[PDB]
Amino acid sequence: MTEEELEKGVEDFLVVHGKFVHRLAGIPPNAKFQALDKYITNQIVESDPSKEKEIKKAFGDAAKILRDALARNITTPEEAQAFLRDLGPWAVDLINTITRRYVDVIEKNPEGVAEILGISLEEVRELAEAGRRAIEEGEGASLGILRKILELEAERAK
Repeated sequence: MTEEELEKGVEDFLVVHGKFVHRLAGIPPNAKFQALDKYITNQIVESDPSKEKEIKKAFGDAAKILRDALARNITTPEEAQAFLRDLGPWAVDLINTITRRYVDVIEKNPEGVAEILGISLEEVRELAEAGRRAIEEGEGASLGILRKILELEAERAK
């Protein structure tokens, strides 16, 4: 696949990934998570220049997976995980890899997340911590990150 085709897959990922995570959280779309989602996805792509086409291809694959799940009655992480196991272990491992990278990006560049989200470095630490817990619970890092963003956003209206 060309660079243009790989880029359109990453663009498709950002659209369906934001819609699907917000569905699992049960809230209307959040502007701050969308900017974080785009920031993190690009950092994952640029993380390894040697595997750039591979990581881009993985995001295009996840876009087709999440697009299928969006058209089906899947509203909880438990239903999402059972949907991935029916696709096969390849889809479970692909989503997990993406999920583990998501937290890594946060921890490796805490200031960039603090600038994008307009929060403190300690609140970024809470964001990565909340992403580690959600992986342990088997509900994805981005869902636990979104839930913590809503809390920080609600707290910071003080």
